[PDB]
Amino acid sequence: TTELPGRTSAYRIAEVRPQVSGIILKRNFKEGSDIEAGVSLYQIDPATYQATYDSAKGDLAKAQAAANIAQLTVNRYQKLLGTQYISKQEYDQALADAQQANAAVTAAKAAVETARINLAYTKVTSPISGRIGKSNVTEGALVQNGQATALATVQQLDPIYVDVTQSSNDMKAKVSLITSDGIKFPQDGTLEFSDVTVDQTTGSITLRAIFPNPDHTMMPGMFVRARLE
Amino acid sequence: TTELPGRTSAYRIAEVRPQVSGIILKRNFKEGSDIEAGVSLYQIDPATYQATYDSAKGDLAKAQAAANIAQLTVNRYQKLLGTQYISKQEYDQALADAQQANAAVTAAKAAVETARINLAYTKVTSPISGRIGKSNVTEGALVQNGQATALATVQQLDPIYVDVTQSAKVSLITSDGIKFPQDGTLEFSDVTVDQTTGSITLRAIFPNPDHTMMPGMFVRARL
Repeated sequence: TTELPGRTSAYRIAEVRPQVSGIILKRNFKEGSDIEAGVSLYQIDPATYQATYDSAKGDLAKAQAAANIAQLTVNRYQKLLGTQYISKQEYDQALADAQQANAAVTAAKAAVETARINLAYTKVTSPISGRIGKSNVTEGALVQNGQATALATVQQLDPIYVDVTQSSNDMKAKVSLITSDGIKFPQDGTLEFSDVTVDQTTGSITLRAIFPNPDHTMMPGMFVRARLE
Repeated sequence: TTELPGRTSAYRIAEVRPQVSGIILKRNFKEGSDIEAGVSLYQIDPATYQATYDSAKGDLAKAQAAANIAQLTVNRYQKLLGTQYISKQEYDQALADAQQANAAVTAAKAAVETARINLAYTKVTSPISGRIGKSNVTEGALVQNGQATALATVQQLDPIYVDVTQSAKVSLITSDGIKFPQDGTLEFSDVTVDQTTGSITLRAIFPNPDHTMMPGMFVRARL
């Protein structure tokens, strides 16, 4: 039974950004809709990346063949050491070829994994579940890894925050809202943590309430009346 | 049941971009016309891209044939393994050579794919169906994979959004005062809250079968 001015704000915010460059093949969400973490939001055309993957896998296959063939000649030569039929320089040379082929195998495995992860990142996702806004990018757009502007922003809409203020002069714990000049939000909130924010110049106490928002009806950035029991 | 002003925006927009560099051989659309997704909008000169592909496929066949020879050798070794003492060495050699011939195949298939994928891109298309605007590029222009400016922009019209500003069946009044023949729907689902201001925004949706409605035109919605 004491009401204060309040602002709603998001519990979690994440920007949707590409980790790989290319062309946006498709947008998978409606703007302003509820989204789940890890779901494909945009598909970057994966054709060229799929290829780099198939290529790198083919360099691996050649390299493993080359390594296997050289490994077999090391074994042949090893069992002929000490006999009329081979020399230590010959074996040492076969050893060198093997090592050389093995290094190639090494580097090729690296190339495959690199190109595998680029392929996977062609489906662009959000780290959190929430309400996605407008898309800042049209379909068929050129996106670059590391570009300034985010493609979209998602805001976690369930547990919602409400920042509340009282003056120095003003001075289990229920909080509730009058949504917009009358009607009351049918959810009850509590204070999030045993902590405050105090203003330096003017003596002031800002509190934070946390409300469940399962019907996804509260939005952040809303001016709201808040009362505390 | 009164009035709340709105403006129409496109349901979908797509930029048309080349994913392969070369010369624009032909433009296949008239500017301002209605287009279908996946139809060739521009043809980039495919000559070199074709040559690579045909060439790559030639390699694959050769590689494939060599694998046939190596596989046949391994089969013989296998079949004689139930009857004769065969050197593990002569056998691991046959296997090792089959592995090698197969790897050349795996390599050659990817060269076909790489070439196939570029060739496909000589036909430039839009991912969505819609109204195409002016072309940003003339015929015979040099286009580059990854260039900044898009070749053209296409806007989906047939279902159109109407956005309205605030402080279920929905119907329209066009700029002239006449009413729109098919009416739309408003969802409490989709919203937007302009925090830079604290303003509300609802998105309405209307069929536009006759393409008469255009994006960016000032509208008068009813409820």
